Amino acid sequence: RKTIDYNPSVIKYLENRIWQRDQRDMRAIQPDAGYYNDLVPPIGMLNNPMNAVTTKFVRTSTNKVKCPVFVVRWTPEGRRLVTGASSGEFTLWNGLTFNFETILQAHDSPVRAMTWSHNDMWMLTADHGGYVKYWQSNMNNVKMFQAHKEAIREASFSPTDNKFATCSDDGTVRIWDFLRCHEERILRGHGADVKCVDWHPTKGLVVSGSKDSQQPIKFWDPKTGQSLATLHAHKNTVMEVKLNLNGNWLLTASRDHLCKLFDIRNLKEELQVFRGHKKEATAVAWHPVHEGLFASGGSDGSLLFWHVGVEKEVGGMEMAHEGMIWSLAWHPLGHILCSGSNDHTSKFWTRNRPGDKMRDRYNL
Amino acid sequence: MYAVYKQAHPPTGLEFSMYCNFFNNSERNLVVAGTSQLYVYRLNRREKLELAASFSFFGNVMSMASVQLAGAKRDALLLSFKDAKLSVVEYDPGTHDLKTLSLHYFEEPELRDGFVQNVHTPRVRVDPDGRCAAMLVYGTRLVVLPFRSFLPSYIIDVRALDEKLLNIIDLQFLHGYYEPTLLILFEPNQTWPGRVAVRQDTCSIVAISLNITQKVHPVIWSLTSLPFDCTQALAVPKPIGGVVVFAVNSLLYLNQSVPPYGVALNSLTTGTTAFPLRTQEGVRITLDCAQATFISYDKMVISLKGGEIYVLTLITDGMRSVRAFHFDKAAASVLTTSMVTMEPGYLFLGSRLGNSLLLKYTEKLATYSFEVCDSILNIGPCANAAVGEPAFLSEEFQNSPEPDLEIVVCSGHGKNGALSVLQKSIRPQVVTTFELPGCYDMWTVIARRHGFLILSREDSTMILQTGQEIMELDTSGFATQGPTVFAGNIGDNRYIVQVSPLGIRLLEGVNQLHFIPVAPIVQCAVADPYVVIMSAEGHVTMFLLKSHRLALHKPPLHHQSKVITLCLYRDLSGMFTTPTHWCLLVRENGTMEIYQLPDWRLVFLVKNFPVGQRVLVDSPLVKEVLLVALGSRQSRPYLLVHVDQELLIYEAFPHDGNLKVRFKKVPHNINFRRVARFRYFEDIYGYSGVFICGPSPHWLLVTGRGALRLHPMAIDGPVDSFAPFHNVNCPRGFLYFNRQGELRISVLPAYLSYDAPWPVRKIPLRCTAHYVAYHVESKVYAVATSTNTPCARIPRMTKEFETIERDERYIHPQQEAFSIQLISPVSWEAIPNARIELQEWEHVTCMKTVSLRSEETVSGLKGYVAAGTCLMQGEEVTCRGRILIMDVIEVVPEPGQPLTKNKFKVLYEKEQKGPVTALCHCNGHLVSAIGQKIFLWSLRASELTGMAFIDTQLYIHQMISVKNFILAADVMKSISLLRYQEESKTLSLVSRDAKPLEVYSVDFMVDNAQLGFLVSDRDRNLMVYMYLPEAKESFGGMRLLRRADFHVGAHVNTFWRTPCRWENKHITWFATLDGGIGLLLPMQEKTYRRLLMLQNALTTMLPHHAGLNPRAFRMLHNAVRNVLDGELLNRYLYLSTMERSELAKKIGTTPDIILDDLLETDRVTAHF
Amino acid sequence: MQEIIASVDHIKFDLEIAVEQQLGAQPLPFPGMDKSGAAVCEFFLKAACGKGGMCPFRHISGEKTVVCKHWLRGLCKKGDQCEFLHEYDMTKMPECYFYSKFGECSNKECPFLHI
RNA sequence: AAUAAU
Ligand SMILES: [Zn+2]
Ligand SMILES: [Zn+2]
Ligand SMILES: [Zn+2]
Repeated sequence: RKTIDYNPSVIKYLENRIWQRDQRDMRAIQPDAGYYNDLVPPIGMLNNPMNAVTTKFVRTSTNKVKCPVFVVRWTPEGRRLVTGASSGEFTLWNGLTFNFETILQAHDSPVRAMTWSHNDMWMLTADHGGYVKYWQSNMNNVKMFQAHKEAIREASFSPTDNKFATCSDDGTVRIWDFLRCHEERILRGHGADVKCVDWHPTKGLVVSGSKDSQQPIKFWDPKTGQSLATLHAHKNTVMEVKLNLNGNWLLTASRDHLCKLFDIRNLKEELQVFRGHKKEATAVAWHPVHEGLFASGGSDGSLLFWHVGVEKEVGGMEMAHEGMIWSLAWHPLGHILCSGSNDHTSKFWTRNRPGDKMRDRYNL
Repeated sequence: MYAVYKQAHPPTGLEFSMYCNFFNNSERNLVVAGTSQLYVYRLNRREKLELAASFSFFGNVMSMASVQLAGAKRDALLLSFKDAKLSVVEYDPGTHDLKTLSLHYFEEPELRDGFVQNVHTPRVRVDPDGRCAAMLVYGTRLVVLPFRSFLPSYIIDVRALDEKLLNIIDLQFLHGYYEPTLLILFEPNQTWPGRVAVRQDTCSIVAISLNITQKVHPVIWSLTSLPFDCTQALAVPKPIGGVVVFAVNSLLYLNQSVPPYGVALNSLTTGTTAFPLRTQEGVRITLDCAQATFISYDKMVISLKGGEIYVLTLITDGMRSVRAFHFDKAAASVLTTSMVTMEPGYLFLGSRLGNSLLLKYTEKLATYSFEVCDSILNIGPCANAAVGEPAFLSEEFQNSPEPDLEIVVCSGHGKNGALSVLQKSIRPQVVTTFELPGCYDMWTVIARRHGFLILSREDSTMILQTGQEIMELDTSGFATQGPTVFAGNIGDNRYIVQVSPLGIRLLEGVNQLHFIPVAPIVQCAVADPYVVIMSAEGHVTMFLLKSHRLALHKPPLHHQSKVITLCLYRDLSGMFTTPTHWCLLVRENGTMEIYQLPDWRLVFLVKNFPVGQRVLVDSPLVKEVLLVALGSRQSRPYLLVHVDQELLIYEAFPHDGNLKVRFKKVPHNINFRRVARFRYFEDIYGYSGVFICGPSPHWLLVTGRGALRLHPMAIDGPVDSFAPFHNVNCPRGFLYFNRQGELRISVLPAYLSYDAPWPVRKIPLRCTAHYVAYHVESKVYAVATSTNTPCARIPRMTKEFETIERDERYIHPQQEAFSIQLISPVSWEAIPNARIELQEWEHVTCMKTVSLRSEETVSGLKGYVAAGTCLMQGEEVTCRGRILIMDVIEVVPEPGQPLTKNKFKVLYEKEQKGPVTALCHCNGHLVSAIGQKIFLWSLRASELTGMAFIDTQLYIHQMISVKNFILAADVMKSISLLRYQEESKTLSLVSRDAKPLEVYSVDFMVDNAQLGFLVSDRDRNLMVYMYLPEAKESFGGMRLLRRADFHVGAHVNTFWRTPCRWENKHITWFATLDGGIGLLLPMQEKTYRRLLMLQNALTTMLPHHAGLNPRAFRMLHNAVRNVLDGELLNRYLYLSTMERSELAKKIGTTPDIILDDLLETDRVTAHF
Repeated sequence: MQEIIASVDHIKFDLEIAVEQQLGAQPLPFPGMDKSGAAVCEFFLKAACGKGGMCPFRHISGEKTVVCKHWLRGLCKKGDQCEFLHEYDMTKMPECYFYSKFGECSNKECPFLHI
């Protein structure tokens, strides 16, 4: 059966590292079928982000419960992919052969958030009922409490994991203390459902995307609870608010078929807009290694790969996935990408292999 | 916590080359630069390169170019450093250094457009007309630097041209245009070799006319259908004009007024290029990583991947419209990183991963044949190092406490892959030792074989007649009633002169001609036919060989101040202008005065010589001075002066009736903390130079390469005297006295080349050396090597296989076949029939010598050799590995081959449950990372039983243990820390770095009680972690906290520790991936803090090459700078005494204390 | 060869001292946790830990024989109270279900004991 | 034994 192993590519890259100082010494991989061993992980080919446009299809991972997948997340080491379905199930799939391992019952209500702490230790979640739970790397629940009284749509850890922020349909963003599990402050002011929250990598911001057209995106202060700024970016219902790990850009994705790259340092000037989604853009995933490259999951199922600086899309698979995509998670190496879908399924995509007539149904 | 970084071996391996007018406009020079070094070479006509000048930068060069600015007398150098730095440097006569003309910073945060990770290197270009310049900064900004010497530059937002240029591949300055025209090869819509069915051909070329005055840059001659795989582009010279694009499987010629002309090379372009391409005949190659250059307007030389050299001709009609191409496979050569056509008939093939060699071509009787004239030694990428003890050590030196070691490196790659047997010091092969008491000074004369040997005692003098048998004499012919002050060869190795306090005697051999009576003589130097003797009160007398018979001629000298020393010189190569004889001289007041011997007119003067100025220009307590010509035909003189237990050595360069010469000091690491101290040997194993006696003996060698080399003789302690030797039983060799009065007849070991900075031997394996391990029992090295073979099968899964069948114009991928050799230290030749041939695709991921426990040996450990392999068959075939534990045994040697007494014994080999990506031992166990886990096995008789396994990360690739703690390392995530409790078979994670990091290697920084984990980074950073459970950032030791930081200028992949020659601290040596070797020596808080002040003063109040900053260079990638910079701190020793005192008083410490702190870091770092 | 020139057996390290005394080890929160991969308590083995249930490290008992098959996979929730052995000794592994009941063992890399 | 083979 299919088995995408990154060990050959990591060993080849470890071999090349010794005598190749950059890409300028990398011998050209040729578009021939007999060049299977010339690949390296995206870490090797760094100034050609084109390689990690994962358009090859590996396998479709489905459960026997058949419930829509609202969140997919890779274990910090990549050993397995966890899948938060709409029934509370935590299906775990292998990280090398993408095969079923174990199915749990974490939450009574649909899972909507799943964030692995900035260290491997902890894995927060959240469900439609507002409950928040703590998990260990052995999938053992450690503590549970009700954070909000309405469905939590996202939860994001701080640079140091002592605090995390959550957003609910109640229209407020709350900031909690990790160990004490006690709310600190309610960041009120949006006035309607909040659909995303992302804690800035370092500076300690809390951005949020809301369903209200008046203040679609707001900037908060974790400590004082103020409202540092407001942004009228999109027309309606910002679906995903993600921050780049470099701490400069904020990429949104709204229900107006658009994704906009913003510079947090300069909110007055719109930096870039990504046209090309035929329907609502409901998912985003920055690349773990390539800063600038990201995927995008439309509400029509389309899956597009973008880059910062290029006017047009780098290249994706329209109709990559039935239903509407909910979340996308790159493998920690970056050579695989799992896409959650409203169609009770998730799919694994990997980089193309040199020397293939790209006649697949997701390609041509 | 605290440390100091010292550099042991300077990086080897060039990166850029050019043939410019560096020194003057008359003769051109080859300027080659590595990473942080610049070398200016010459050509001496056998054709041998000669080094002219070398300079070190506080940065890593990323490009190089030259310009003949308006009105200049030289060629300016447009160096470029990382993150948009442009430095225009120039040679400086009168200081023999690189002065700086204009340094441009472009590190504004708004120029990067919000990209933190920079993956683009600056690329500097110039017009062939010398009118302009450019620089591609961050891959989107183009710094146009107009030339009239400079004009206010400006920045072109390349993304805001008439057409936005993205993913620029290569840019060149074109020929034969009215305004500086720039070609841009770029990909508006990037693609990947593995994704070419939806983006077939994505490339373009655009030419923009740079209007300097009006700052307008229109667009002309755009093309938009080039094949996607376009690696570079070259501008054809003026007579033809245009540009050639070097596609991977194609070659194009483009001009604006004519249609394109492209020819394919190999039939891998059938469906990957819709560009109209011909089919080249009789050629199948790949221009993917290939240097190139133009012999003339018509022919260019290409050096592909693999080193093959071609000579392409641009067949053209009378209209100069290129009509056809013509290749021909000329003589193959090294893997080249650069190339430049030096002379009309010469070429240079620079290389980093292999020796860089100069060529020479001649017409065949349209067709050329390439020979080789010279090569540059290159310790290529140091993949590994296995410290071991030298096979041969003299039984005389076997009784020393300090260990004697050597390091064997896996240098080079591919056809140039080899091993490098690096050593630091000189180890004489003592042939015979004579216990002679009292005598301290000696001289070996010639009567070429050394007929005699004169020894000096307190009261008497005995002479040894060397030859068939060395035996003391008893008859007349020499003075024996008193000590001898000098005895050497006058005439031409045909007469004997010995100097005694009562006079000077001239001997024809055994017999004596006559005695010339004469403040007892204290020093004498002879330059044939001139003999000069200096008395105790400073008097100087001159003697000439007037026919033979020495003649008296009192030199006319006005002694304003007494003469303290004096030296005699005889220049054969004309550099002391206005053979000739010069009498260097040092006066009491501090003035040095080169004189003229035939006449005696003053010819030089320096006001304060003992101070140690970094350059000497015309108009304390110096003890000995020696000026001697070193190099080919004795071309470049050097001045060596011994002042105040400190050695400073001046070079010599010319500069315009006083002497048209000047002397410049050269860096140094020798601390000296009447018997001469500088001994000149003309031929010792084919080498010429000076031996520097005293507390730290050192050997000064410089070959026809002209580069100075200093080598220590630490073994046997200090050296009193020294002398060259050539006997029937003893070939060209030396003879020195020991501190214990032990005369030692010696000969230099013949298997080492003392031309490199460190005595090295290159063992060409002709394959890729991957690992190396030393087995302590049987004292032999193992080596893992790989050779490339065409791949004719594609592994698949269902196992099955598919055969690769194509047409005759097909390029076969290079599959790697692995094998483990066994290199005998005795002769450095692989052991026949002792080789392990691994499976077809098995790639040796790791190999180390492992001390598994055993009961047969008296100790608790045995010391087998352990390896871990892995079947690489693409990302679709499951990856599995094998642990191979081999023991080297002894067998009765086969007659005629004494080296076949060793043979690998395969105790264990089994297919594990995953790739064996790393290996190590812990207190007699075997720890191995098999996939997502680390196991811990116990050595049974012939099996391995598992003890304790834990899950770590994606890919562990480097493990190491101390007593019970295992320091794993991940390719992406971080280092870890695991602890084995022996009482209960449990492996526990003590701590773990919480931040992502691309690690290269790991080791241990060992202090008395605290233990730091030295880690190497992809970005060339060295940092030390710690496990401190009582800090706040680390909750209970859960996090590892960085306590030191340093940005080394090179990638480091291997470490090893050696105790300081400091109670319980160990040095942590490393070898960088560009041929360098450095240290990391721990230090005390007081020492570090009192040397940080000196470091800050050096950074601030000193001018640096190219105007760079030392402090900014060493900042990591937040920064905790607890590692001093021994390379920058070394410049404090370079400074004069006056500047040292000024800087010391400025920072608030005394110069003597600062020196004591600086010199101990060299005393305790004199291993190997 | 590394242990001959530079030996680390006569040096008492601050790291050794720290891990010996469980220095700076704050009691873990949420009594219901497992904390797999943690060393065994060096104090509970001699007299007593004094932080029963709250100990950062592991408290062991000499009763279990069969190796926990879930611990091998890396997901067992019982942890410190696991009713099955928690070491890599591959001689008390569970008997192969397919071999014992459903004929033979389909996979040739099975670690479960065959009887 | 809690999904070892979904
Ligand atoms: Zn305890
Ligand atoms: Zn268990
Ligand atoms: Zn079985």
